[PDB]
Amino acid sequence: TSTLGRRKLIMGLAGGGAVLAGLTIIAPMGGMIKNPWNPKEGPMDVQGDGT
Amino acid sequence: MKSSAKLMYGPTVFMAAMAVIYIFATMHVSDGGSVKGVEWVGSVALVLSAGLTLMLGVYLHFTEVRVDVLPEDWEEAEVADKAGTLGFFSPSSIWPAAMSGAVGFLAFGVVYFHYWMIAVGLMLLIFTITKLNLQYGVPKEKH
Amino acid sequence: LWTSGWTLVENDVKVYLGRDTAAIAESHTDATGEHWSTTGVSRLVRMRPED
Amino acid sequence: FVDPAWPEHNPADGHVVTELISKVAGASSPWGDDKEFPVSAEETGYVHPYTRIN
Amino acid sequence: SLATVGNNLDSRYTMASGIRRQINKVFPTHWSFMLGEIALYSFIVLLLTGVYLTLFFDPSITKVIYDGGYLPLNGVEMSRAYATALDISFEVRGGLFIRQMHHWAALLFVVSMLVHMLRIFFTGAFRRPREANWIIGVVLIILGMAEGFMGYSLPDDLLSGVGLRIMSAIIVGLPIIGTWMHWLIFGGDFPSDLMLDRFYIAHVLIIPAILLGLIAAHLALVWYQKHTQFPGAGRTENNVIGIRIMPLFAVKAVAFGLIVFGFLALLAGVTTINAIWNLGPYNPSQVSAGSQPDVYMLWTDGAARVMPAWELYLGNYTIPAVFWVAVMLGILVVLLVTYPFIERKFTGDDAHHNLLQRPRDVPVRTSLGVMALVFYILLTVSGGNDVYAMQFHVSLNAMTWIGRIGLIVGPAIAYFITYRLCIGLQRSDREVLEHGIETGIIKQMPNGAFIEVHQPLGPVDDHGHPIPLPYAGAAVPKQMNQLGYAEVETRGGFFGPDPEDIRAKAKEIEHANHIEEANTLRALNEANIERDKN
Ligand SMILES: CCCCCCCCCCCCCCCC(=O)O[C@H](COC(=O)CCCCCCC[C@@H](C)CCCCCCCCC)COP(=O)(O)O[C@H]1[C@H](O)[C@H](O)[C@@H](O)[C@@H](O)[C@@H]1O
Ligand code: HEM
Ligand code: HEM
Ligand SMILES: CCCCCCCCCCCCCC(=O)O[C@H](COC(=O)CCCCCCCCCCC)COP(=O)(O)O
Ligand SMILES: CCCCCCCCCCCCC
Ligand SMILES: CCCCCCCCCCCCC
Ligand SMILES: CCCCCCCCCCCCC
Ligand SMILES: CCCCCCCCCCCCC
Repeated sequence: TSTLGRRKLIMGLAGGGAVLAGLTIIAPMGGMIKNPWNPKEGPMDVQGDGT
Repeated sequence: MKSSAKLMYGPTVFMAAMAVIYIFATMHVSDGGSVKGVEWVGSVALVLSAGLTLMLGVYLHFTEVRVDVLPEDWEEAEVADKAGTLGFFSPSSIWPAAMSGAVGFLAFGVVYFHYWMIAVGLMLLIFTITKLNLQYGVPKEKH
Repeated sequence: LWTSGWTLVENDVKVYLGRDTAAIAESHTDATGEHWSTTGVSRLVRMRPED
Repeated sequence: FVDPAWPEHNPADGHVVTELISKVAGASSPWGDDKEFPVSAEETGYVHPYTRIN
Repeated sequence: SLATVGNNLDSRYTMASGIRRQINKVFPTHWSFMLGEIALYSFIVLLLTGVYLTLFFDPSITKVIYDGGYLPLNGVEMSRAYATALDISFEVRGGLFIRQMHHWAALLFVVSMLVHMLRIFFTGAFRRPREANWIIGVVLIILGMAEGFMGYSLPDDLLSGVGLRIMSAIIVGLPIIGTWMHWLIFGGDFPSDLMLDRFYIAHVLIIPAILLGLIAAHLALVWYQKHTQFPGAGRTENNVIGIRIMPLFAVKAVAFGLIVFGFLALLAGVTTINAIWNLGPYNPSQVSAGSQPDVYMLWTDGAARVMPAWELYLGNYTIPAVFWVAVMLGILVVLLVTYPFIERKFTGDDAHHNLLQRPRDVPVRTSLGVMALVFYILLTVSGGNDVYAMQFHVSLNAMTWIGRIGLIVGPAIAYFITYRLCIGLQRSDREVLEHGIETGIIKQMPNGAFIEVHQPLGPVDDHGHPIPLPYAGAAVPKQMNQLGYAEVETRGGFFGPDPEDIRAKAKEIEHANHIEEANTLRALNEANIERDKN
């Protein structure tokens, strides 16, 4: 009765939209991502370069 | 309004004549109790003051040409001649009070010179004016 | 709640009136990375009755 | 195209509304000037809601 | 593939009748029956943005020299808490966005509950049998306020630190055991070690757990009473008229759910909140002019401002002036919690009410509510009366006196006006039932009498003059557009006129539709009558 099965475009775009929303929500988790091969800021100290 | 459109010509022509006297008498007469030169406030605002009366007079004149003899404009008219409908008058509304409150908010906004207050007051006024006009148009609640 | 730092006056300590100069730690980078020294820096300084 | 709600008038020696003239002395009714009121309570579709408390 | 997943999920949980019951629950549709969802969605955002926020935050008071993203404040000695909170906004990618989302969500949460409580109060949804819900909810709002308070005190900046100084000195100045209690909470003199630790462990665990538990209990208890609704056509006190859980309610809940989520995501970016980099580390000597706690905590601070210097000296002991503030706030809480009991003592009516009541029909309660709202608002304004005084060019002493006097005459005027307006609304409601809708058709009769056309909502006797319909507890129409006498009768797009062929049928179909709807609604009414006479 929802008549959603007939609307291929609506449900297709809705899937994409929902996926993009989900990815938008979880995106700030990329603040945790750090490059292991980027030396820490400042000159090399007695503990090395951080790598 | 047969006579209403006509009586405005009186003030119109009067003020038009005074405005032209004013300009010529102020720029060419040295009195000793003032200086010589056209005055740019009593001239513009008296030329354009005649403009208002002319505008209203002409509009009412064009309007009154294409109106029939109304019972209110007829000298010997029976009370039963206007028997009918006098159009639509709003019985009640809360929106005049609201939009007065909105102009008050914008007023204090400008007084204190707070940008947020001016902005809010401006859009608080648009809303209330909109609701005033759409009062009798609000559709039956669709479920 | 009876005591503050001024109670040191009672037990024969000489406390001055220390004005806050809001001094911060100083960066000193040399051959072994960067370090904040905060030595030789005094944030409280003595004050005179003409100051 | 002419709106359904537009009053049924002869388009000959008569105009219902122009720039400056009209047929009423006042504002035209927003529910059709040719609408006859009042009507029967049935047409309004108002259902008086019987309620009992407690 | 789908027929078989259900088959082997039902064969082992016998859940066919249990699930069918849940998906067939009917919920009343009213815009004011959604305000509770806003609190729920904001709470979900808080606990989700909060968990992300704890991966970068160190709640330690240990002093360090700052070297980080914020190039100012480099070399400045601060706590470990302040340095990490300053790092989650200048060194974490999208950390300021999440921090601001968190704070905005906190604000919305408290306002999502306050407005909800107002809806519950005004409509009378706290009556029998719904008093556990009222008590649970009241505890929810107090704990929400407490949670918010200990949340913005975590960064340990200069602004929040003064709040803690105020709070500690409120506790310490309590009769008899305010000294021992203060030392038991902070673990010593203020500030102390294990002071940002006890607060951090009670803001991310103790309060959340308590709140979640109360919320879950609250919702389950609501689902058991299957809501309440306004009086209307066909709806009695032993039924619910609305929409089923699926497919209509569940989708609407999600739609509104993400709407709130998306709105909080907008403010988190476009609007600054709690700019802690401008405030500096906490120092007991430094203070600022605008030291207001937060909007939900303003009323407590406003109470402290308008309380006169009324100290009681008792020889070797003293009662501070702020003690009376505590007493007053305690009374306000007690009055709020035990409202259903006080309302039913003075009304003498406890009769298992399932039908709501419009605020206009309960003038005493409505007026008490507006009286209390003015009290709360005046306390809130007095709480930030130093920013009011400067920005609006008013004497600060005058503001204090306005707060002091206004707490007595403000509530009184609010009650009077509100009561009169409630009765006024009642009167306007009776004119329509007695005479009909005032149409704007001022006809002139042949004699010259100007008469307004009245549209009866009921049967007339002989010559107009409608038989007066009795009040029914529902909203009476007041305009002729509320009966669809202004409905646009031209189907099509903005430019598209739409073929008449398809335009005739659609108007006919909608006409038959609302006829059938009205018929079914009035049949429901009739059923109730002949059911209530047995
Ligand atoms: C559940 C479905 C999961 C689907 C995943 C899709 C989710 C979309 C959002 C993902 C988060 C954002 C993606 C990229 C975000 C980004 O741009 O980060 C850079 C990027 O990485 C690189 O370059 C190399 C490429 C690495 C790929 C990155 C994409 C992440 C995907 C592949 C991993 C998730 C999939 C796993 C499933 C998860 C389930 C859990 C098991 C790091 O360069 P960097 O230079 O270290 O920058 C530092 C500052 O970030 C930092 O603040 C610091 O302050 C700076 O110092 C600086 O170092
Ligand atoms: C944590 C914040 C709160 C949340 C998330 C919440 C959630 C809800 C929800 C989802 C409902 C279902 C009906 C509706 O939406 O109106 C509801 C109903 C209710 N809530 Fe709340 N609520 C909260 C706070 C409060 C407060 C503070 C009170 C009372 C002081 C309260 C008392 C009630 C009552 C009486 C109902 C029943 C309404 C009815 O059944 O007609 N709630 N709540
Ligand atoms: C229960 C509802 C909650 C409310 C009302 C609330 C309120 C707040 C507020 C107002 C702040 C200050 C944020 C700022 O500085 O801008 C804050 C900070 C914080 N909250 Fe919450 N919070 C809640 C729940 C949670 C939960 C469940 C967690 C953890 C699981 C959490 C973890 C944090 C953390 C880590 C901070 C860090 C301080 C900061 O980075 O500013 N909160 N909270
Ligand atoms: C509900 C109770 C709230 C408690 C407040 C207590 C009362 C004290 C209020 C002090 C007001 C200070 C005003 C002021 O100084 O103005 C300004 C300072 O604060 C503000 O900007 C007020 C922001 C308030 C939100 C307005 C947002 C407008 C966008 C609307 C889009 C939907 C100074 O003027 P300015 O910003 O330069 O234009
Ligand atoms: C009615 C008194 C008017 C004041 C004197 C009028 C002066 C006439 C100006 C004529 C100037 C000729 C250019
Ligand atoms: C050098 C004398 C020129 C005088 C011109 C007078 C004009 C005044 C009316 C202007 C109307 C503008 C709308
Ligand atoms: C034709 C027999 C197989 C289909 C019967 C329905 C399977 C059980 C559905 C239970 C639904 C619970 C979610
Ligand atoms: C907390 C006590 C409530 C008492 C409310 C009385 C309000 C008095 C207003 C004056 C009413 C004049 C008729």
